[PDB]
Amino acid sequence: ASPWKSARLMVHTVATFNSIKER
Amino acid sequence: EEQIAEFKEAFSLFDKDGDGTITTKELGTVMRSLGQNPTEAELQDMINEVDADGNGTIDFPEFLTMMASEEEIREAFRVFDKDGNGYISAAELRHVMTNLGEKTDEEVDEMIREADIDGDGQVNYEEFVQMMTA
Ligand SMILES: [Ca+2]
Ligand SMILES: [Ca+2]
Ligand SMILES: [Ca+2]
Ligand SMILES: [Ca+2]
Repeated sequence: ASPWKSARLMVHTVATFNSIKER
Repeated sequence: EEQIAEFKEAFSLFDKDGDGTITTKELGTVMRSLGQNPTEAELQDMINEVDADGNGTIDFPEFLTMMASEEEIREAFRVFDKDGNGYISAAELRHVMTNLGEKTDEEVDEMIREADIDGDGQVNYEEFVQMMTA
């Protein structure tokens, strides 16, 4: 369940992708 | 530890067709559903920065290696708060979660209550950060 862990995961992973892109 | 269980799930939210790998398209769509507009070039730079093999896709082991703030969230909030009034209603919460990857009002109203600190029935920014910063 937890639709929130899902949203959080997506958001946080997209942020890490943006990061590796900048590093 | 088996927190590889949370990354595996995160990986599955991206690996939509569940073929074991994340592609450029499959990455762009998730990033778009979250309010971003990356270019095709940015979609290959990011993959190649994680893609150690030389394929063009990211498999789970590679994803794990990579997996081991305000604006991204303030930007997510705005995707949720569709009418920009500072509050995520139950309707907006449905609309956005079904756009993020999901099909009830018991499921949506449970979500609200799980983060509704002040109890007004909707989700504001402060309450939003709580569920995003674990
Ligand atoms: Ca896939
Ligand atoms: Ca690869
Ligand atoms: Ca609203
Ligand atoms: Ca509230």
